[PDB]
Amino acid sequence: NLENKTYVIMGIANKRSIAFGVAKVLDQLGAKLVFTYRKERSRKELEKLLEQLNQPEAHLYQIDVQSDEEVINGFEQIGKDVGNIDGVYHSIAFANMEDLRGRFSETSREGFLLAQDISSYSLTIVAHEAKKLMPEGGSIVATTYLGGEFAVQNYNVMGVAKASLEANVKYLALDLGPDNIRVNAISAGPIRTLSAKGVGGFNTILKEIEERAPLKRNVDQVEVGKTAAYLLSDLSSGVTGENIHVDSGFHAIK
Amino acid sequence: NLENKTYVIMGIANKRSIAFGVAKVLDQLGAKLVFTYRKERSRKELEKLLEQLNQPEAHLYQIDVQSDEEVINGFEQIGKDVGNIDGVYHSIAFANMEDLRGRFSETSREGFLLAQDISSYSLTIVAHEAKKLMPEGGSIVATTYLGGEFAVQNYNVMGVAKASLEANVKYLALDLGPDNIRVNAISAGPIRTLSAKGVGGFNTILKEIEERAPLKRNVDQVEVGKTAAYLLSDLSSGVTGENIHVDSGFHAIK
Amino acid sequence: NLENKTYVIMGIANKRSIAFGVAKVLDQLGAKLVFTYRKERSRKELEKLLEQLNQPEAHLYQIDVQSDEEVINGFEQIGKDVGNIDGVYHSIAFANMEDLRGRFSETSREGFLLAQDISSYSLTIVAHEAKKLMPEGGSIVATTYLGGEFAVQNYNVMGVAKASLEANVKYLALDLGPDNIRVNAISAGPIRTLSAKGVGGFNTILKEIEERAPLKRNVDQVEVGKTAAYLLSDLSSGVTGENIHVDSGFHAIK
Amino acid sequence: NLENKTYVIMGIANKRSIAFGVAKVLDQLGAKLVFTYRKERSRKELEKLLEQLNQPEAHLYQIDVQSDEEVINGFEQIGKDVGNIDGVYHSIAFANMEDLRGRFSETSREGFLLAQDISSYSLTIVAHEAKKLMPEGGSIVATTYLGGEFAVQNYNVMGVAKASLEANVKYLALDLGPDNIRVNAISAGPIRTLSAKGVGGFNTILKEIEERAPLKRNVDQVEVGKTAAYLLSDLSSGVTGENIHVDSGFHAIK
Ligand SMILES: NC(=O)C1=CN([C@@H]2O[C@H](COP(=O)(O)OP(=O)(O)OC[C@H]3O[C@@H](n4cnc5c(N)ncnc54)[C@H](OP(=O)(O)O)[C@@H]3O)[C@@H](O)[C@H]2O)C=CC1
Ligand SMILES: NC(=O)C1=CN([C@@H]2O[C@H](COP(=O)(O)OP(=O)(O)OC[C@H]3O[C@@H](n4cnc5c(N)ncnc54)[C@H](OP(=O)(O)O)[C@@H]3O)[C@@H](O)[C@H]2O)C=CC1
Ligand SMILES: NC(=O)C1=CN([C@@H]2O[C@H](COP(=O)(O)OP(=O)(O)OC[C@H]3O[C@@H](n4cnc5c(N)ncnc54)[C@H](OP(=O)(O)O)[C@@H]3O)[C@@H](O)[C@H]2O)C=CC1
Ligand SMILES: NC(=O)C1=CN([C@@H]2O[C@H](COP(=O)(O)OP(=O)(O)OC[C@H]3O[C@@H](n4cnc5c(N)ncnc54)[C@H](OP(=O)(O)O)[C@@H]3O)[C@@H](O)[C@H]2O)C=CC1
Ligand SMILES: CCCCCCc1ccn(Cc2cccc(N)c2C)c(=O)c1
Ligand SMILES: CCCCCCc1ccn(Cc2cccc(N)c2C)c(=O)c1
Ligand SMILES: CCCCCCc1ccn(Cc2cccc(N)c2C)c(=O)c1
Ligand SMILES: CCCCCCc1ccn(Cc2cccc(N)c2C)c(=O)c1
Repeated sequence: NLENKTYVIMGIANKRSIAFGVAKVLDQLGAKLVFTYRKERSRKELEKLLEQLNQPEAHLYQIDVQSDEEVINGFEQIGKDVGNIDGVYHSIAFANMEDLRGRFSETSREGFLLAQDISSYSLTIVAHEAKKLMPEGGSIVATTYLGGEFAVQNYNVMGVAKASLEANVKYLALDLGPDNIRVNAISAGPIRTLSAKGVGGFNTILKEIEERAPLKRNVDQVEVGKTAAYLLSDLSSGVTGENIHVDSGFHAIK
Repeated sequence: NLENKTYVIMGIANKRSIAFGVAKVLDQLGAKLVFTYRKERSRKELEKLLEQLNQPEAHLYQIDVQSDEEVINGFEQIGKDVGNIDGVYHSIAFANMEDLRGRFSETSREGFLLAQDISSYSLTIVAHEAKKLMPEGGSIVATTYLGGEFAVQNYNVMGVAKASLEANVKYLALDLGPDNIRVNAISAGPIRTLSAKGVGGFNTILKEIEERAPLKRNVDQVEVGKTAAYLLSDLSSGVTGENIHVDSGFHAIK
Repeated sequence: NLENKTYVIMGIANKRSIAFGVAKVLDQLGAKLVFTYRKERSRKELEKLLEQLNQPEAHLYQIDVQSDEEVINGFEQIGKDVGNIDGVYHSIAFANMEDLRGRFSETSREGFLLAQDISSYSLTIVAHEAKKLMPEGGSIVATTYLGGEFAVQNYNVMGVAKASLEANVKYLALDLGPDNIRVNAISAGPIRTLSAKGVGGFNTILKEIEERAPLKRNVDQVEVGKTAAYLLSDLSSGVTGENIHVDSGFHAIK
Repeated sequence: NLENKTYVIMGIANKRSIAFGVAKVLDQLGAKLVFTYRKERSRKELEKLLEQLNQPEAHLYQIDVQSDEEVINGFEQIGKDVGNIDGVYHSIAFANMEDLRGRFSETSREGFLLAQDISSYSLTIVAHEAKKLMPEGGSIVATTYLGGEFAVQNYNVMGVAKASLEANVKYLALDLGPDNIRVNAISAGPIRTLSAKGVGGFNTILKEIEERAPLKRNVDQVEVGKTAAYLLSDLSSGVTGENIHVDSGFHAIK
C-alpha cells in the first residue's frame, strides 16, 4: 500500500509511454505522484493524461535532463512544493535514429556522447538531487533494455548507453546504500512506445519474443509498472544494484 | 493481496528457517499455506510453529525429496486435500559438512551427487508434480546463494549444487513458460539459520557484508519473504527465469 | 612451443571428437600427449588414429570416469610411465538422449544425477589426481557449452550439468590456484561430433549460428584446439577460472 | 609466429604502460609494430623506448583520440606508409582524478562524458578507420578492468566508462564480424602503471588480490601482452566479442 508515499516519474510522453504504465499502477496504489517533462508542448497533452488518475492535484515540472540547472532547480522546487519524496522512476533515454541504422562502427561522436548524456548520466545527477529529498532514504528505478548486456542487432549506440546506464545503477546503488537509498533497474522487454516507433526490425523481434520467450508472449507497460512498484516499495528492501528482467524471461534463453 | 491464493512452502526446520520468514509474510497477506517436512520428529515442533499464523487449518505433509514417490504422492494428496495451488516455495538444500571443510578437490563422489540430488534435482521433480496442481499456471521460487555464481571460500560442493540449481530454474522456466508457470530464484544474503550453524567462519562474512555491501547491513528471512511474495504474486508476472539477489546488493560489488 | 610439455587428453571417440581437434594442435606443437578412453573396443580405433600424429610412443590408458579407482589408478600409472605432466584436457560428458527429448521437468533422477556425475564431477576427481603429477603446477581445461549459461531449447539436463561444470571449474581454480594450477573452460560452439549426432534441431542451430553469430560462420575442433593450447600453455598464465567462448562470438549477441 | 603481421599499438606512455608489455611480446614474435601517442613531448621518450625492440624502422604517429581527424588522417597515413594491417591494440583511457575521489553521485557531467569519449568511443571510431586497413579481416583488442562489471570502490566514473567500453566491443564485434574482424577485450588485473599512480585504495587492492585471487599473486604487462597476442593472432580465430580476464582469476571469486 502506497499512501503517504510520493514518487517522481520522469519520462512520460504519451499513453503508450512505459512510464505511464508505471504511473497507473502507482496511482492505483494510492501513491502521490509527481511528473517531469521535456518540452512545454507536451505539458498540455500531459495534464490531459493525468485526468485518468486519482491524483488530487497535478504536480508537473519541466526538466530537460541535459541542463544541470533544470534538474537541480526542478527538484529543489518539488522539495518546496511537496517536501520529501520516497523515490524516483527514470524512464528517460535518447539516441539519433541515424546512429541506430548506420553500422555501429560508423556512429558519430556527438551521437554517441549525446546518448550517454541523456540515457545514462541523467540518472547520476537526478539521483544526486533526489537524494536531498529522501532524508530517511528511498528507492530509485531506471529502465534498461537487454541490449545493454548483449549486442542486439541495430540497437547499436543505444546499447552502449544502456550498458553504461546499467553500470551507473550499480555505482549509484553502492554510493547511496549508506544513505539508505536503493538503486535498481528494470530490463524491459520490447514494448510499443512512442520511441519504439521508427525502429527497424522492431516488429520482427516482438514476434521472435512470442515464439522463443519462455512465456511465449510479450509484455506491457503495466507489467513493468508492477515490478516498478515492487522495486519502489519496501517489498524490495534488501534489493539494490539489481537488474530485473521483465521480458517473459527472454533474457534467460539462447 | 493473497486471499484465494494457496502456496506450498517446503523447507521449514525452525523459527530461523528462511522458509519461515517467507511463510510469515505470505500468511500476513491472507494466502492459504501448505507445508512440507522431512522427518516426523520435526512435525510436532512444526505445528507448534504454525500457531503463530492465521492459518485456519494446518496442512502439513511429509516429503523427503530423495524419494520420487514421497513427492509424487505427497503432491497428489495435497491436490486431493486442497485442490489446486498458485505456486510453490522451495527452501531445501543439503551438503555434508565434511565436503565443505575439506579442499574442494577432495570432495567425494557421494557427497557431490548427494548435494546435486537434494539441492537441485528436487526442484525439477517438485515442479513436474506441482504443475499438475496449477492448471491456469502459477509461480515457483527457489532459494540460492551467491556461491552459485562465484567461487566462495568454503562453499565448495554446495556452490556447485547452487550453480546447478540456478540453471535448473532457467531450464524449468523455459519448459513451463507455455503452461504459464513462472520459475525464479532468490539469491539470498547470508542469514543465521539452523543450517547456517556450523559453517566455517560464517561470522566473518556477515561482517564483511556490513562493511562492504552497499546497504552496509545484513538481510533477514522476512526481507526474503517479501521478495518471495513479489515473485509468487502476479506482481512479478512477466518475470521468469530470473535470479533476484536479496543481499544488500553485495552481488553488485567487488 | 610445447616440447618438454606433456598433456593428458581425455574424451577422444573419433576423428570428429573435439578432443581430437585439440590433440592435432598440441601434437603439432611438439607436446608429448597421453590419452584416455572408456571402452576397450574404442582403443583399437584409437591407436589407428594416433598414427596421424608425430607421437614417438602411444600412451593410452583406459579410464571410465565413473570409477573412483580407474581414475586414481589410471593416473598413478601414468605417473609411473611418463612421470610428471603439464596439464589435462577434459573433453568428457554424457546424458541420456531421452532426458534431452522429453520436457525438462520430466527428467528422471538417475538421468539427472548421471549427467552430473560424468559431465561435472569427473573433473573434480580427475583434477585431484592430476594434481599429484603437477608438482610445479600446470593447466587444466574442460569443455562446456553455451547451454550452461542459458536455457537452450532441448539441451535440458545436459545444460544443468554444464552449468554445474562451469562452477566446478571456478571452485577448482580457486582450490588449486595456490598449488599453481590453472583451471579454465572452453565454451565451444556447436560442432559436428559423434555425440552431436542424434540431437534434435542441431542442424537448425548450426544455421542460426551462421546467420546470427558475429562471424557469420561456424567453428571447428581445431579452433578449439588452438584456444585449448593458449589455455594449456604459459601464454594463458594469469588466466584461471575463466570460461572462453570459441563460438564465433555467438555468446555475445541476443 | 607473427612475421608478416603488422599491428597498431595505441596508448604507450612509458616502460610501465600495459601497452608496452604488449609491444614487447609482439615484437618478440616478429610482428611489425606501429605506435600512436597523444602529445609530442611523449614522442621522444617513446623513440627512446622503441630501441629496446627489434623493429627495423620506428613508425610513430600522433593521434589524440578526441579529434575525429587526428584519427581518420592518422590511420590513412599509416595506410600510405605501411599499407594494410592485421589488427590494433587499444590501451587508451582517461578520467579526472577528482571524479574518482568524490562520491560517484557527485560526478560532473563533463567529467562523465569526457571519460566516455576517450575511454569508450575512441574505440568505435578507431575501429571504423582501422577497418579500412584490414581488407581480409583482422583482430582488435581493447583493455578493460573488472570495475566495468561490478561497482568497485572508487573506480566510479571510470567504471561506467569501462562498462560502456565492454559493450562497445560486443556491438563492434557484431558489426564487423562479417568483414572478418574480431573485436575482443582484456579485463586486466591491477597493474602498476603511470596512470595507476595517484589512485586511492590501489596498494590495498594489489594485496587483496594476492590474498584472495586464486593464483594468490598479481599480474604484469607481459602476461597481458601474451593474452593480447593470443587474441590478435589466428589462435583466437572463432573468438569475438569476448572479454578475457587476465587477473589471476580474481574475477571468478567472491
Ligand atoms: N520501448 C521499449 O521497447 C523499451 C524501452 N526502454 C526504455 O524505457 C524508457 C522509456 O521509453 P518509452 O516509454 O519506451 O517511450 P517514451 O518515448 O514515451 O518515453 C521516453 C521519454 O524520454 C523523454 N526524454 C528524452 N530525452 C529527454 C531529456 N533530455 N530530458 C527529459 N526527458 C527526455 C521523452 O520526452 P519527449 O518526447 O517529451 O521529449 C519521453 O517522455 C527509456 O529509458 C527507454 O530506453 C528499454 C527497453 C525497451
Ligand atoms: N541461511 C543462509 O544464509 C542461506 C540460505 N540459503 C538457502 O535457503 C534455503 C533455506 O536454508 P536455511 O533456511 O539456511 O536453513 P533451513 O534448515 O531452515 O532450511 C533447509 C530445510 O531443508 C530441509 N531438507 C533438507 N533435506 C531435505 C530433503 N531431502 N527433503 C526435504 N526437506 C529437506 C530441512 O529439513 P530437516 O532438517 O527436517 O531435514 C530444512 O527444513 C536453502 O535452500 C539454503 O541453501 C541461501 C543462501 C544463504
Ligand atoms: N560437440 C559439440 O558441439 C559440443 C561439445 N561440447 C563438449 O565437448 C566435449 C566432447 O564432446 P564431443 O567430442 O563433441 O563428442 P564425443 O562424443 O566424440 O566425445 C565425448 C567423449 O566422452 C567420453 N566419455 C563418456 N563417458 C565417459 C566416461 N564415463 N569416462 C570416460 N570417458 C567418457 C567418450 O568416450 P567413449 O565413447 O570411449 O566412452 C567420448 O570420447 C563434451 O564435454 C561436450 O559436452 C561443448 C560444446 C559443444
Ligand atoms: N593499470 C591497470 O591496473 C589497469 C589498466 N587498464 C587500462 O589499460 C589502459 C592503459 O592504462 P595503463 O597502461 O594502466 O597506464 P598508462 O597511463 O601508462 O597508459 C595510458 C596511455 O593512454 C594514453 N592516452 C590517454 N588519453 C589519450 C588520448 N586522448 N589520446 C591518445 N592517447 C591517450 C596516454 O597518453 P599520454 O600520457 O602520452 O597522453 C598513455 O600513453 C587503459 O585503457 C586503462 O583503463 C585496465 C585494467 C587495469
Ligand atoms: C533493435 C532492437 C529494438 C529493441 C526495442 C526496445 C527499445 C525500444 C525503444 N527504446 C527507446 C529508444 C530507442 C532508441 C532511441 C530513442 N530515442 C529511444 C527513446 C529502447 O530503448 C529500447
Ligand atoms: C562459505 C560461506 C557460507 C555460506 C553462508 C550462506 C549459506 C548458509 C546456509 N546455507 C544452507 C546450507 C549450507 C550448508 C549445508 C546445508 N545442508 C545447508 C542447507 C547455504 O546454502 C548458504
Ligand atoms: C540442444 C542444443 C544442442 C547443442 C549441441 C552442442 C553439444 C554437442 C555435444 N555435446 C556432448 C553431448 C551432448 C548430448 C549428449 C551427450 N551424451 C553428449 C556427450 C554437448 O554437450 C553439446
Ligand atoms: C579501486 C580500484 C583501483 C583499480 C586500479 C586499476 C586501474 C588502474 C589504472 N587505470 C587507468 C586509469 C585510472 C584512473 C584514471 C585514468 N585516467 C586512467 C587512465 C584503470 O583504468 C584501472
